[PDB]
Amino acid sequence: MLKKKQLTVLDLHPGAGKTRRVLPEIVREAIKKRLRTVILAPTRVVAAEMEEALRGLPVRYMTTAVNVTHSGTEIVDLMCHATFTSRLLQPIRVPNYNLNIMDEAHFTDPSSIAARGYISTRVEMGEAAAIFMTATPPGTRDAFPDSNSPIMDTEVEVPERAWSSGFDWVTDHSGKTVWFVPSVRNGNEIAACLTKAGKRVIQLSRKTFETEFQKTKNQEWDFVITTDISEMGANFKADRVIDSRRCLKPVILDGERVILAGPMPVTHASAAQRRGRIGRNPNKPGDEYMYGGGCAETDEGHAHWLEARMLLDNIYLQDGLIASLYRPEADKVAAIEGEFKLRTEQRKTFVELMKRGDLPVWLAYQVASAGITYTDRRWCFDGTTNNTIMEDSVPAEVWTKYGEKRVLKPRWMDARVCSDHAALKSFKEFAAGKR
Ligand SMILES: Cc1cccc(O)c1NC(=O)c1ccncc1F
Repeated sequence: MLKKKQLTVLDLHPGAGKTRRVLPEIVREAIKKRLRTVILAPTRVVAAEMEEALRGLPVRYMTTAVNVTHSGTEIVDLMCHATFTSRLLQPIRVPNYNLNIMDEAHFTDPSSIAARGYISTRVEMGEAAAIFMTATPPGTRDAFPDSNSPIMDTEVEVPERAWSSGFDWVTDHSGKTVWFVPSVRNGNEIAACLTKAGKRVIQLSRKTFETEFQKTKNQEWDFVITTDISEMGANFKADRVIDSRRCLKPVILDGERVILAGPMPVTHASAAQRRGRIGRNPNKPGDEYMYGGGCAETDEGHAHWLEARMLLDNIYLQDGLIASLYRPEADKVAAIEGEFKLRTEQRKTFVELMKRGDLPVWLAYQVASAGITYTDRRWCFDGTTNNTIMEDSVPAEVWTKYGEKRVLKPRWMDARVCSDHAALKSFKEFAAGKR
């Protein structure tokens, strides 16, 4: 498993012990063989759970998720998937790891897809070994995998809006429920409906994840309302999962704008991960999984795979060679390897727009490829009238860095910069020259 040119997919069922049992065994064997090793966690929450499983072993934590005492002689590094991809893109030296271990290797965020591409290409080249740990590898068609204890699976209509009647089963429950919603906005309406009925609700999303997830451990709750981010190793002490079976899909229209299409069906892998939150305790059988729709391969044509290609085109591998996507997910995008390769100065702008600007990959690429410099925000105001960003059904307005009030109307429109209140507030700060 640890030999050069080998890529292993450890596909044990959810809760089988990949992180708490198998990962430390692998790390001990890698240290015995003096293999320079990287361990990739999807989120800071998973990184903290990994430190608990690896405690005592000499691991260098390159994350603020944990607070440990290092010796300086560690040959095993632990960081998030995004940090690995960010460091590859930046003019920072990244060691050429002998062993590459990716936990929750099903993560479909662009930086995770790019990390799999870079790693698998190095393995194909005969330069490294890799282990991708996931219950749902790319291409899985089983939404109902094995579990530690039996699960009651029920197809039922699940609310996507506030309700006044017809869903008594939702509130008549006395346990703890994890409910997967298609978006932050949809979660706000369901959470408000449950709060008015006397329930204690915690909401989770990408931006608020580490902070709000702590509340699931620090206080008593009845419902957790979450987006797809909780498919990546987030663990709960719950007895039911309510799953809309829906997600939003970023889609590039006419190569010129990004829209959030849907809500549409989740993939079989996402459905199995959502369901996999329960049935984890062998002593507590009969955890419930209520699902409100079917599965479909909605990852085909999804912007994240095109965005992973933009990132891989700008990562040095060897001379002019460019890393390919991991083979089981390489057909999700019709992109040409190297088509997004930028020249030195535009590449630096592209990286800064993502790292400091916090812009989506696609949008960062349009601005950098147009030859615009990082601090030049004229593009946020000179787009076509149909690119006007709306706030409360009226054009959103910002004071520019020049002191002038202007309508927010970006030259390139990406729906992710204004999908919720928090996102639009961050984009207005960017358009104003505040970061
Ligand atoms: C070693 C390293 C290299 C580069 C970036 C990093 O973020 C770290 N980690 C720490 O400084 C660190 C984190 C957590 N606990 C102790 C620690 F020293």
